Amino acid sequence: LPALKLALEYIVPCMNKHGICVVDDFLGKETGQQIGDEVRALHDTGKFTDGQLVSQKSDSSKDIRGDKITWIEGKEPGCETIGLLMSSMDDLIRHCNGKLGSYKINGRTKAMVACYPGNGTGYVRHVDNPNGDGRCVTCIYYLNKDWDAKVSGGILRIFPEGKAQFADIEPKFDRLLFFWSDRRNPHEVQPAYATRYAISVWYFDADERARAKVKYLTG
Amino acid sequence: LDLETLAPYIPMDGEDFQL
Repeated sequence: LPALKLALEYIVPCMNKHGICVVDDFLGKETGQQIGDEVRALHDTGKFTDGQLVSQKSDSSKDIRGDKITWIEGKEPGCETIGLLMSSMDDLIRHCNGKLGSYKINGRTKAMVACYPGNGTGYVRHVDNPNGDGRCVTCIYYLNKDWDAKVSGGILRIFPEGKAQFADIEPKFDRLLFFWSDRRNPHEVQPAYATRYAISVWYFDADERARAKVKYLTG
Repeated sequence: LDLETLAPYIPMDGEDFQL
């Protein structure tokens, strides 16, 4: 769909009023199927490894998140449609320049292709960027065709701060999701009993990311 | 307690993708 109208008339006000935005049928059935095929090709060839945490301590990572992930730049062979999805995400964000809060977005992480392989695996309640590592917007694309949440679970439950209700996001096929990465949106991935795929990106605020890099580079 | 023990890891030093 046209990036300008979607960004300015839907995504921007949605994020500024709620901090969460859902865009269903983002790319269409075809492109979604190609992205799913590429993700399953990554899975089949053993590209996924245990999802990690910002701060590792005595606990095993699988007690916190049960997904296995890999990182995609978008230009790798066999990942072309993932690159197209990433470029679409970037196009929307660029069309949101200077309208999402006070943030000045100039970059993002690579794409995290994540798989919860059923068996009740999930992600405990957590905040994506609690201590200001520069991430200001979390963007997720779901590509699970035939997903039935009432049986397979895997719902992303977000507890937006100050709201009388929480937001349940089913990992529906072709769904795109935006939400503030900071403490305003704690969230959990409820247990999944089927193979659940997602592709996540974290967009950086320029100043906060600069400060975070300064802190990291100085010890 | 320390919420960073539960936050998803992203590369810190690295490069980052510039838009």
